[PDB]
Amino acid sequence: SGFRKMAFPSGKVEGCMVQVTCGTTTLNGLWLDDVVYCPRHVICTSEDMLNPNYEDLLIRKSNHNFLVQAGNVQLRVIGHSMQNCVLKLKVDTANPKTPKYKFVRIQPGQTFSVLACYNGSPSGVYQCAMRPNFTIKGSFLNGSCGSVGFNIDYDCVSFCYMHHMELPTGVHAGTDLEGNFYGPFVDRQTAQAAGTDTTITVNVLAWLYAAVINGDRWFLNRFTTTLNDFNLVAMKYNYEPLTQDHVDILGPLSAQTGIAVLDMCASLKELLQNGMNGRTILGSALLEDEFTPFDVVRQCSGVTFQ
Amino acid sequence: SGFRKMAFPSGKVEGCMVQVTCGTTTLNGLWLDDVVYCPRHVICTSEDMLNPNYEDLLIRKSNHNFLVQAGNVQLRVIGHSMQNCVLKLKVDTANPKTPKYKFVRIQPGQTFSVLACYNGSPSGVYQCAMRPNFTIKGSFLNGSCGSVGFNIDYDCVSFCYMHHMELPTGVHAGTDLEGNFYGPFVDRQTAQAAGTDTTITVNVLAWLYAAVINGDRWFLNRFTTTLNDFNLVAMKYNYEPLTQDHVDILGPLSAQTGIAVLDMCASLKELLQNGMNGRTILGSALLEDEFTPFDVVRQCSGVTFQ
Ligand SMILES: *[C@@H](Cl)C(=O)N(c1cncc(Cl)c1)c1cccc(-c2cc(Cl)cc3cn(C)nc23)c1
Ligand SMILES: *[C@@H](Cl)C(=O)N(c1cncc(Cl)c1)c1cccc(-c2cc(Cl)cc3cn(C)nc23)c1
Repeated sequence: SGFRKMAFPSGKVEGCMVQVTCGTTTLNGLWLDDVVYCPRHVICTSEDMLNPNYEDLLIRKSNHNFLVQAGNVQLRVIGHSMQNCVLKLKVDTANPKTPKYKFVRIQPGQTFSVLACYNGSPSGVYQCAMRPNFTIKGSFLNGSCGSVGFNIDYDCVSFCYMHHMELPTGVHAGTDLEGNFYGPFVDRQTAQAAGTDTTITVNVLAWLYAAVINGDRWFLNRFTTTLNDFNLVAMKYNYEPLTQDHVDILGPLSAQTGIAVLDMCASLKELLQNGMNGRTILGSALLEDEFTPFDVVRQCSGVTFQ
Repeated sequence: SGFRKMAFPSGKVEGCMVQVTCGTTTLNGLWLDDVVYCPRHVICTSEDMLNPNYEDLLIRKSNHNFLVQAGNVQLRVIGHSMQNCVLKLKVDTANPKTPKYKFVRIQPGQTFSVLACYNGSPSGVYQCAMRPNFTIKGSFLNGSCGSVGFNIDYDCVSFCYMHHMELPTGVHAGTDLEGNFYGPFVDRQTAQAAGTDTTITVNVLAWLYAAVINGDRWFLNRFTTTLNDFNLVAMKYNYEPLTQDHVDILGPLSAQTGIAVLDMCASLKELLQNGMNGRTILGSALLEDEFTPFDVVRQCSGVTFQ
């Protein structure tokens, strides 16, 4: 037992991280087969980055303007192209460490692991969620752009995120691996800002089930509620609506604990109206919304990856 | 910016994990050079595990009683011996993926990453602290014994922990890699139990500095306090004492923020006496004590590992 914010083993991804330099800008790239993926703002300078035309900027570059270093071994760039907000740098060597992989785009409310990197060297790993407003609450310093987020499903790495920027509030924004931003953010200096977030309701319920599975039960009650009457309270407290699909997805956790989904909603209702009154759940004094029903089943049942 | 519970990249350790089977018991082992390290209770059965004599049990075993699987490749055991509570299984192949490494024993209050494993396959990675009572609050299911905890310093893996058991309260206990338990726990079925824990004071202060570095300042005040008068309050709330050495170690974080160490103690004093009153710090409504001063400098400054 126990319940922790768990990331996927990062090794398969560590073997893909490289350093990409163009002019005075150094950042991280992802090396799969014979292509290195990196944020296209690598080709911009400080004054470029104000209001740039990336097609103009890129036609002025050459293969030899991109230094790629894979460890202490230089990769030779033999072609380059832009796809949306990422650069694709064709190199003369296929990455011998290429895992089986897919490029997938996730939904707000879904989680993923982040391998933070600087100068192509992995620094740390942690677990994030895509917020309903398409930001993530990460940990990123200057030079971390190009770090990726991913999930692992048996032996296959599903890359979902490439880091691009930090917004004024300290939250982070980036793209999927086809270079399409998550949310209404651009790789130009504007006054862009996050926008109002909500709490991921289905995830809080999943975590409440994790808590029961791990022996925290003080928040349970004999009450129940209808889906509609719960949603009227959820809206009040800036929680997103709960759908029948969410109820179905919470099915297995319901059956394992014997607490009907709508009963746990009644428990959440009372937590929202009363607060926690000195007590904690799974070592938290807040309702945690960055674990999916999948994450809870995985951690509380023990699936591995190979 | 941002601040997350960050683990070290786990790849160097993933390449050392193997499966060890003896009789009907399967668990994880650590394969470095030509030795596989695993918990010695692998040789026990259910009724053995009540009150066992491990020297007796081990002299009755043979090399061929230990099946070691490194992925889908069987390793041949050519020798075995016991060191304290671990087994050392000499195999006929040196692990080609052996990193530079050290076996180190950590102090309560220090942190480390855990690579949870089942059947020799890595499952997830997360960050723990050694509690003052020599337990850790982990996430471990049946079959995870033999998973290890570690830190990385440039390119060298310092292994500090091998998982052995879960105590009745849901917390976890194990050994260093020489097989000496952390704390007063034994690998026999007794009624052993955790014992009273305290909060790691120097770590809370480190995390308060992390918060200031990341823009949370509402808890700051103009007050100050003496070391002795702070410690009188710390004891009341079950915090461990703060020493001049802790003050010296908080030096760099003090200088970076311009908040004298003793001033931040005055801030903590008031948080302890008043609570947080609806507010949060770094996304927590509790005072977090599982980040060291080292961890904060690392994350808020950006060191990598290669
Ligand atoms: C890589 Cl060069 C990099 O990591 N960052 C960065 C990312 N996350 C946090 C922090 Cl503090 C820095 C980075 C550095 C310089 C500029 C930018 C950047 C990126 C975009 Cl997409 C837009 C934009 C607009 N401005 C002024 N800077 C931007 C990111
Ligand atoms: C490996 Cl066999 C294993 O992972 N565990 C285990 C570890 N952590 C959590 C859980 Cl729920 C299980 C394990 C399985 C069976 C027995 C033991 C064990 C270990 C020790 Cl050191 C002592 C002891 C006493 N008893 C009754 N079981 C014990 C651990």
